[PDB]
Amino acid sequence: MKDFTTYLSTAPVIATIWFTFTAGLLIEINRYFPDPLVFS
Amino acid sequence: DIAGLTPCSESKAYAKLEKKELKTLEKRLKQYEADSAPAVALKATMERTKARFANYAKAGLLCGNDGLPHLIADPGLALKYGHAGEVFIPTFGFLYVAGYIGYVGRQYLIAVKGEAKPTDKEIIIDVPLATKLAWQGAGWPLAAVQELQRGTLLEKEENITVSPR
Amino acid sequence: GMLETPVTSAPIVATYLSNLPAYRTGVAPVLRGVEIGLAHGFLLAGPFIKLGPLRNVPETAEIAGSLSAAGLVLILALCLSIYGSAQFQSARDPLFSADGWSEFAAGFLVGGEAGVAWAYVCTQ
Amino acid sequence: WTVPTLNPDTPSPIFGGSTGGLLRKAQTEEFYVITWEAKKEQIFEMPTGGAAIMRQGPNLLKFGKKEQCLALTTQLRNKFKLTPCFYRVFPDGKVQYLHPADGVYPEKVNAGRVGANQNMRRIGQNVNPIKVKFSGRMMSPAEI
Amino acid sequence: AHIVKIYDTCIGCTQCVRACPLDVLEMVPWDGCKASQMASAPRTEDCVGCKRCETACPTDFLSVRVYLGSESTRSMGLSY
Amino acid sequence: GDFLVHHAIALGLHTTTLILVKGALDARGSKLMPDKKDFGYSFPCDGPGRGGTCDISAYDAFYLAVFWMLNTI
Amino acid sequence: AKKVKIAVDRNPVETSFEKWAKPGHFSRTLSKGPNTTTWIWNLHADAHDFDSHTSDLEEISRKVFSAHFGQLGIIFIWLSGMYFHGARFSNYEAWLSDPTHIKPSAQVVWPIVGQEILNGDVGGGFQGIQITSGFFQLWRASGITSELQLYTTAIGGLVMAAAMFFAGWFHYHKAAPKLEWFQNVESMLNHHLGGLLGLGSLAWAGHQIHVSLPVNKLLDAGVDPKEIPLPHDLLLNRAIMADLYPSFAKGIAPFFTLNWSEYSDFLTFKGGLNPVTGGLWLSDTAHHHVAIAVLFLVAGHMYRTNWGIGHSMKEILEAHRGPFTGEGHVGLYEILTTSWHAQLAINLALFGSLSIIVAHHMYAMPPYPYLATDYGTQLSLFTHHTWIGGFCIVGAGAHAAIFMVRDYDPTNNYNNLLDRVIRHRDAIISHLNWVCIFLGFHSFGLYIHNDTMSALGRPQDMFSDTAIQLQPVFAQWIQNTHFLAPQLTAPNALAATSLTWGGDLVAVGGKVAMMPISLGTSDFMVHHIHAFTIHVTVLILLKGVLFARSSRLIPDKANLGFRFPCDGPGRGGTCQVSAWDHVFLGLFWMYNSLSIVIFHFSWKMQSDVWGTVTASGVSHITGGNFAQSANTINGWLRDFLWAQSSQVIQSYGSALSAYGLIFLGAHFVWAFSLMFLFSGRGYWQELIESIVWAHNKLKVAPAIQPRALSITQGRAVGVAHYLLGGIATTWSFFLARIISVG
Ligand code: CLA
Ligand code: CLA
Ligand code: CLA
Ligand code: CLA
Ligand code: CLA
Ligand SMILES: CC1=C(C/C=C(\C)CCC[C@H](C)CCC[C@H](C)CCCC(C)C)C(=O)c2ccccc2C1=O
Repeated sequence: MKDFTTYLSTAPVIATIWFTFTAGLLIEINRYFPDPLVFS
Repeated sequence: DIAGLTPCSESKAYAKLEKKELKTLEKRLKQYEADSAPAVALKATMERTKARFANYAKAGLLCGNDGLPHLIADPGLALKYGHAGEVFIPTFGFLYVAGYIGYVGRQYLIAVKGEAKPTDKEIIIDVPLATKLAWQGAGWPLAAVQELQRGTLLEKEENITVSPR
Repeated sequence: GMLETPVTSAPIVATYLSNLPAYRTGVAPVLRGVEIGLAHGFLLAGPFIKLGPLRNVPETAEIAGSLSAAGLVLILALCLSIYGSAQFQSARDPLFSADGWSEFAAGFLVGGEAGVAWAYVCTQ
Repeated sequence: WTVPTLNPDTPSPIFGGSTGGLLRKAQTEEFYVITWEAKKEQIFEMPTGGAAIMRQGPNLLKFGKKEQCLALTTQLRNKFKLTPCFYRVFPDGKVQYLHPADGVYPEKVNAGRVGANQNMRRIGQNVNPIKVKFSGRMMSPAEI
Repeated sequence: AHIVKIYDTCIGCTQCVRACPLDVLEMVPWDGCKASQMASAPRTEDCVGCKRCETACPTDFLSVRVYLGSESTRSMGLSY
Repeated sequence: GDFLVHHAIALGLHTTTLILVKGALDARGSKLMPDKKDFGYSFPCDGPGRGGTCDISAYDAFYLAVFWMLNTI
Repeated sequence: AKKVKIAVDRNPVETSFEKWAKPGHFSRTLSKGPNTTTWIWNLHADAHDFDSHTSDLEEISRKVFSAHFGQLGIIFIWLSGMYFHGARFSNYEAWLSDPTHIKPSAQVVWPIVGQEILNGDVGGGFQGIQITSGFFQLWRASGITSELQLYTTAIGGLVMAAAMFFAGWFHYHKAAPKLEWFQNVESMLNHHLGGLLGLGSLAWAGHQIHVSLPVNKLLDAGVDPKEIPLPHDLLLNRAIMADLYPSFAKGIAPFFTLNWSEYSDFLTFKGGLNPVTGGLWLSDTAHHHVAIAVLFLVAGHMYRTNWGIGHSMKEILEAHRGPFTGEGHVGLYEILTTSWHAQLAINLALFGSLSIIVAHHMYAMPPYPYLATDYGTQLSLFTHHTWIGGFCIVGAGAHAAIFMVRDYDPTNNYNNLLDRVIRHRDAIISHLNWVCIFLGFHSFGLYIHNDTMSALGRPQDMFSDTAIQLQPVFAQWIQNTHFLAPQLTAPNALAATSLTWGGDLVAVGGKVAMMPISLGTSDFMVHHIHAFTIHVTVLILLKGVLFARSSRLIPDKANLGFRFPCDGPGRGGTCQVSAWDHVFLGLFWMYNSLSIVIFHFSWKMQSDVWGTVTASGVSHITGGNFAQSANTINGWLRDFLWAQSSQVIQSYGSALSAYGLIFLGAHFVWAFSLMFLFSGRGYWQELIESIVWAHNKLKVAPAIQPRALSITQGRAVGVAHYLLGGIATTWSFFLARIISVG
């Protein structure tokens, strides 16, 4: 399990999780606040 | 108004644009049933279209002869006429996040330089350390300035390699 | 050595080449030039007459095509002459020398133009 | 050690031949001959392409340029553990011997060799190109 | 003919001589390094400019340098 | 419409200057080739050693900058 | 006489995540970890280069065998997804009722950031992206009538995917076959000929005879899909089958009594296309797979394994020995049982050539119902399988050169066919060089001749049907011979195999499915362009293989390896001499040649075949302008590229607007690639030095030293982006065009 969690810490795996999280947050924000153009 | 523009709420072309987009959606609607899945989706789109055009007019944007919103970038004109939310405020919104990301990465890079094998700490991320630095980055502007004044932000010219000249 | 092959080394092929004007030694370079020029000059008229810009004219097609074949032979004769000038500036066969090639180029012009003229006479 | 003399009648390996051999240059400018002794008959790879069988005892090959001879020398020395030597032959019949120039392969240091093109300085101590300008020809600062 | 120069930072590893595919370089006695030997370039007329010698030199910066110069049949690596 | 195009023009001027300015300031040498001055303005390369040195001369910086000049104009 | 037997090793390797946390473990060089960014690229480049990780053939074979299970498992996930999306996100059930008016669709997008406009109006009260993969036509032919049947196949696909991944793990970590097992080529061919292809064809014939034929017979009759008997009812009740096909009333007795003529009602030899659906008769297709099954099952009993009878492949090769070829095929058997690359070179060559043959035969003989009148599917399938074949062939050259550098040993090859080919490589390349120059002048020069004559106002001087003519007389003769085949040379065939040879057009739903194709001067000219661009691609790839080991420039090229950038600026310059660089250059020419092939197909079909049938006659999409316009380069620019790109550039604001975006984006990626192709890493390494200085100044310099890409990676990155941008540009242009008008 230590080695498996080490594998998840490799750069490609971290980037996939990080961008999957980052993309999901942006997608969800635009789902509840559609069409943001000005801060207002 | 500014630069010959007019508020979108008072723009004839802006109003006509909304009708064109709604008319296109309505034309596709009448080939389906009242409460079928395609019809519900189209009605949802029309609601968002109406909301979008109300929001931009309510925001007090400026529309050109094209009848499309235009943004004001000069800080003086923006604060003078209440357009700070177009470019000016988002300018400082982005820089906080951009500095946050950059400052957190710089802290992590310095942290692992002390380790025995820095290279293996870059391909294989030290997640416990990264999360610790991720939260402390919220105060980067304060920490960033204090480093600048104490003179530890920049390397010495004598410790940086350069090519022959 | 070099890769032996029937095309490169065969009896029938070798004899045929040895009888061509280019390889037939013992003949004056000028005479070889005329013999070579006549053969090429006669053929050179064909394509110009049949596929030239004035091919569909009843009588002008023959004259225009042959007159263009004569022009190309003149250009080729210049190519032969300048080649000899560059190549031979300072061996068994007389042809491959400054004196021999100059005679060869002159013969080609005389033979080539004669062949073009002879081709025209065949048509009319 | 004395300069070997080439023997034109040395037998050559069993090779069918190829199109990658000598050209008209060999008849006008120069060509190269490589010779060596073989302990047993064996198959080797010709730098010009293909495989040839080396006869037991002396062997001789002719190549179009020096690099081809020294490419075969590397094969024979490194893999089959032989000790070849090759010459430069001119159309006039003159024969020039080289590799090994003094009988010992250059990788091994040998007394009696005189250093050539050796600069007693570093690369960073060369003069600037302006100081070797108008010297009659394009000259690098390293030359002077 | 190309120009090949050996500089006094040579450590006498012999790697340049082994790398050369035309036997342009050789090792000679020297007293300026631990190995007591230095590279030499006595046969630059056979140099082709491949720069395999520079690839093999361990010293930094290089101790063997090749400056491509006038072309010829030998330096242009022609077999015709 | 003129705002976007003008900023694209600035990108062209700055990038073309970057290529040309690098070609001049690095002409006399660099970390990858400390003694580039000894080879001249225009040479092919320094070979595949040290990772590869294709298009390392100052002549090649100009050659790459012509593409960006055509793109900018 | 080594017996053919199962041979494995128990627990060869341990299943642990330890090595998952140590990148580069497979290679000695990369195991030490990174010091420069070049290490990262080297990790991915050499991951699957098994032959260089270890020198043990047995270890190499075991990795290949299990890596193939992973590929099979991935295809099953992909196939499962296609079947699943058909069940849950498609209008397939509506399409079955009205195939000629409803556009197939199996992908739906979520309503976010306004992308829901891509859910176009496809028919059947459904909104989604129109698909051109032809899955609806395939499912109809097999007899699928409900989304439940699609759903079950998807679940079965996932179970197969799990089985494939288990097999890969099992046969590497638990029971790994030994090297002697992998080298039973005679046994493998027997099983793959009679077992894989043979029984696979017979099993599919069973499905067609019992499921596809009854279901499609009723569907064509107009029966509602929901009212058709289920496939198992057809299997259990012979009474139902007898009604559709009376031959079933006699059971299987005719098969065993050799009264095979009794089955004439469902084992036909009609030929041509089914008028109702415009596709091949399924009764013809069933007799095809029954005949193919017998041929392959017989083929699988040819090689000797354990019982004396049969052939030894080594003996066959050594017996074929002639006067002109020295030793002959001696030594090939050892080459082809010890070199994976040699096997891969052959298989890629023929597998790629097969994919191209599939493209030609499927359009000319549409095998599925309603495939022909769906012009988007016809164009996509032909173009897809031409590109697949093109890449595979270029790979065949790549792995033929790898064999030549790594697995070639002169001692085993002396005076055999392989050796003698190397010994006259200059003769081969010099002749192939001249043929390419000849073909370039006399094919592309004709276009330049026509363009200049047309611009000068001399149309009578052009090469065309109204001017100097170039008729494909040989091709026209073959078209007529195949058109008259049923009369004398194939008496028992009712119709010609294809409607391209001649005859009358078949129209389904008011649209042409297939009609005779006429070959004229333009077809003569374009075909000799194909021969030109194919011959050049052979020259580049064949040259790389023949000169992989040495040439008159680099006498010891083999020692440098298969993939190196150069041998330095000496000898005038030796950039791109390695055999890897001949694949790199060969990729451009393959792309150039196949682009003309798919432009030729697209313009010819729209101009001369595809169209709408009306009372007066056939009106084609481009109105028969191929014959008069495709003889000049200007004609292609104006009539094909400029005119037909109208659809893609007007796509914004519609469901096809995605193709417009990808059309621009593809143009971008292509131009972006020229940065890597036109430059060299010398400039970029110096640029990074100044960039690194700024990071050093701010104490933010990385521990892994930045490096400009290697010379070879710059060429690989360049060609990959060049191909992606170019191919994606045509992809968007074709689909937005054909979907809009076709
Ligand atoms: C990027 C450069 C730039 C440019 C070209 C402009 C241009 C302009 N600004 Mg802006 N401004 C900028 C950056 C810029 N600004 C920045 C970075 C800030 C600080 C965040 C401001 C803050 C600002 C204010 C507070 C005001 C302007 C105003 C103006 C307008 C007239 C005065 C002026 O600035 O003259 C040319 C610009 C410069 C020489 C650069 C420095 C400008 C300083 C910072 C502001 C000068 C204001 C001026 C004294 C006001 C006098 C009254 C006015 C009605 C004549 C003009 C459209 C005035 C306006 O709204 O006019 C209608 C105004 O009141 N600007
Ligand atoms: C969970 C199960 C498991 C575990 C713990 C291991 C463990 C090991 N395997 Mg084994 N293996 C497994 C399952 C497993 N294997 C399976 C299912 C297969 C069949 C394919 C294999 C086949 C296999 C081979 C052939 C080899 C190993 C090897 C290894 C060793 C190193 C593997 C490595 O570095 O992987 C890390 C690699 C990865 C995480 C890459 C995963 C690749 C898979 C196939 C997914 C591909 C996805 C694809 C690219 C998707 C498209 C990408 C695109 C969207 C961008 C190690 C002892 C190697 C060994 O022992 O070398 C000495 C070796 O050569 N394994
Ligand atoms: C692989 C392809 C294939 C398969 C699987 C089938 C299968 C079938 N065909 Mg078809 N058929 C095929 C190809 C195929 N056909 C071809 C190529 C032709 C053209 C020549 C035909 C022409 C044809 C005709 C004309 C007919 C069939 C019929 C049949 C059915 C009955 C056959 C019969 O009498 O079997 C007899 C007996 C056997 C096959 C042996 C069965 C052995 C069982 C499975 C053993 C089980 C043992 C196990 C231990 C017990 C269970 C224990 C457990 C529960 C505990 C059957 C569904 C008949 C039918 O009913 O059609 C509707 C029929 O009339 N076929
Ligand atoms: C059955 C097919 C097959 C198989 C099994 C192999 C297997 C192999 N090939 Mg071969 N090859 C093939 C087909 C095949 N090849 C074809 C069709 C071509 C022609 C293009 C080549 C050309 C080729 C070359 C030129 C080389 C190999 C090499 C190799 C070896 C190492 C490959 C490696 O490490 O990749 C690792 C994998 C990667 C780095 C991933 C590549 C990713 C590509 C470029 C993505 C392209 C875009 C993508 C598909 C779509 C868009 C993606 C999106 C994210 C934007 C290995 C033995 C190499 C070798 O050294 O062999 C001895 C080698 O030099 N092959
Ligand atoms: C449009 C661009 C273009 C053109 C015209 C060519 C042309 C050629 N390439 Mg090149 N090539 C190109 C792009 C191009 N390439 C690109 C982008 C790449 C990088 C991937 C390559 C990579 C490449 C390779 C690797 C090879 C070629 C080969 C060839 C030759 C093919 C055979 C031949 O001689 O045909 C005949 C020549 C032509 C069709 C050229 C045009 C002729 C005109 C129309 C007629 C003649 C004009 C006439 C005499 C009037 C002149 C008047 C004037 C003097 C006043 C030819 C010289 C192959 C080769 O050399 O084969 C022997 C070869 O191996 N090319
Ligand atoms: C542009 C260019 C470069 C420079 C390109 C480089 C160095 C590649 C850049 C790759 C990426 C963008 C850098 C690495 C990114 C890291 C993985 C971190 C990313 C983190 C998140 C943002 C994902 C060459 O090195 C080169 C070499 C040879 C011929 C031509 C060229 C060439 O044209």
